[PDB]
Amino acid sequence: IVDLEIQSKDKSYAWFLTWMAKHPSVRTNYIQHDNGSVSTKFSLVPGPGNHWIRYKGAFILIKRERSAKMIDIANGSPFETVTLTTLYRDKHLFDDILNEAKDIALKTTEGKTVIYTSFGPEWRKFGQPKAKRMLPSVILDSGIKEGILDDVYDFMKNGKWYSDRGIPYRRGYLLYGPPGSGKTSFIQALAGELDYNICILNLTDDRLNHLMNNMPERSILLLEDIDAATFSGLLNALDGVTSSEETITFMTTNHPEAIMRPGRIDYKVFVGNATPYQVEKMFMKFYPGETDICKKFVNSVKELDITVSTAQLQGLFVMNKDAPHDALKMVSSL
Amino acid sequence: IVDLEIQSKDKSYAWFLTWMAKHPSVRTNYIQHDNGSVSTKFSLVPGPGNHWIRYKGAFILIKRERSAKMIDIANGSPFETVTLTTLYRDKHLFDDILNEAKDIALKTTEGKTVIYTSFGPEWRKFGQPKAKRMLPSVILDSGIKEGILDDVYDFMKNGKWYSDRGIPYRRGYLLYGPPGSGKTSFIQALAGELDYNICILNLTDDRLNHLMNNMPERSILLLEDIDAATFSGLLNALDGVTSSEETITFMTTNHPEAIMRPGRIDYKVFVGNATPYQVEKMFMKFYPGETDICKKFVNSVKELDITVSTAQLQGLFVMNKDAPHDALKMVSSL
Repeated sequence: IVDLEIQSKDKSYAWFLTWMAKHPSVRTNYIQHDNGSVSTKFSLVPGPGNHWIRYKGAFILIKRERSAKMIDIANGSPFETVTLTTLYRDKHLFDDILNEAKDIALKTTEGKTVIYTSFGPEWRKFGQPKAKRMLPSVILDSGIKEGILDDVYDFMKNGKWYSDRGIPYRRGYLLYGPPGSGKTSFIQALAGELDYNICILNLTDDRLNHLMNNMPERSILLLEDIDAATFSGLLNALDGVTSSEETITFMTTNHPEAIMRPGRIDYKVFVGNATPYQVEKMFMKFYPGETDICKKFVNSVKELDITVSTAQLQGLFVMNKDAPHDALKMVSSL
Repeated sequence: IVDLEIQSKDKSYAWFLTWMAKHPSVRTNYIQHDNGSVSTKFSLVPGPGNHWIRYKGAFILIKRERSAKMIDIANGSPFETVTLTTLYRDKHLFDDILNEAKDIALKTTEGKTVIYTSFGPEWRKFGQPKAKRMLPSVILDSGIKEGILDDVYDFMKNGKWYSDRGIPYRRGYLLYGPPGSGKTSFIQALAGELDYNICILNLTDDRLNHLMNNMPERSILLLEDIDAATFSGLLNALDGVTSSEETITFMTTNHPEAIMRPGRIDYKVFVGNATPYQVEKMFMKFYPGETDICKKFVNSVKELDITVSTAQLQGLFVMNKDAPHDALKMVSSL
């Protein structure tokens, strides 16, 4: 016989039980009332006893066991273990099977960009997981959406070039413009693209360096409102940021008035007020189709426009949802 | 044979023992004296030994077991387990049975809107469970009770519309009016309608954001007395409130004198002093029937009325309970 031990600590433990449940174990009853309110309750049923399965003509024997003495502290439950056991020659099938199961599990599970935050000189989770912001969803000027999504895509591929030269492998960015132009939305959409986690930090200088040094894995630092500052300490800690991998640090400011040297900020781009392209693309995002109205909106917004910003468009477009005709006369007056 | 393990940790453990007690286990003696005072005492009787039952001609065998070594910390008792065991072919009946039992349990158990509150930068329970406030019980102006119970009912159904556009899935409300108009009563009745929990918070700005971010599941935030304020920090934290689901934030003020932009407050309605419809509906709520007196009250309250409010009506209606004739002359003078 052969063995394959998957212990209850591994992340591929719940995945495998989910797979074997659906093979032709948690059981969760879930009642939705007349309201959207939900009454749901889950119960497990993985017997300390062995079962059988037939995957591709194998007759795999599976046991699941609990320890009568040991207690896990990660989940507060005794230590469990699933043991597959089959024909000896085809033990190598097990990995294949689990890989398939893992893939079918990972296809459904879509991530969510956790946001860490500062809690003194230590990063704590904050704001139980958000949802992916879906880069097509953010609409900014014509060329800026691609001028950055390819600089980063090169910076994620130039490890050898930066390593062999002996310079640190990091990069900064400076999104600057008027308040309400869609900077933060774009940063979150980009982090969702690379499924990293935004360790947000808004502006003490001595612990700022500790915060810079101690970032979780697969993160994208964000520095809000850099025009509010300790400056020498800021430059010192910003130059002394290191990692085993990329260290991206976006920076947003409402008015950016030495810092522009490489190693520090080196890609500066100006996201500003709305353009006749941005308004058209937002109008087509809200109202699929209906091309005729778009122009009838644009030539209307060509007049009485001073600080027309995309937050204003979002507000004046959500209040007249599923009704462009109301928007035609409402937004034109604001 | 088959098995079905329900362990003592699951919420469907007490439910099942309650069901099997009433099948044709806690035993609680309960003595009410001549006073309303109560002497009550409960004792359990679930033997570590197996029993039998006949549900629909099945002869189900049930064991209940205690662990001689392990101690649960949630209830301070050893770890218990109920094991049903019957004919092998009809193992699938067990789930059906438990579902029926759960439903018959949930029909009787009526919830109670727990109120969380602020304890520094962390939400603690407060005020051991209240009772449902029963929306018909709160009486406000003619159209305002439905103009909000349908906006929310749409906002609970527009997840895809708000998600696909890439905007956060939250919404604010601004109930404004004179003190004593019945705002808080309506908010509690509405939360009881959606069986959520009011994480009440009355007005420090840095921890307000932490409080906003960390809300329990299935909650409805409430911000009392917003006309008392850090303002820029208020707007900043209010725009940076996120969740995995809806984030409703009602706001009450006694005198509401930039905030009205969508994403922030977007549904404003004015609940004010008493109307000749409100007084009639309160009078009919207190005194079922007796239509003749209603008009004889209304034309009486048409005179000498300045700041007639529903709290005043509640006070002057409860002091003459089961006696409208006393109210006719008492309330008319206040």
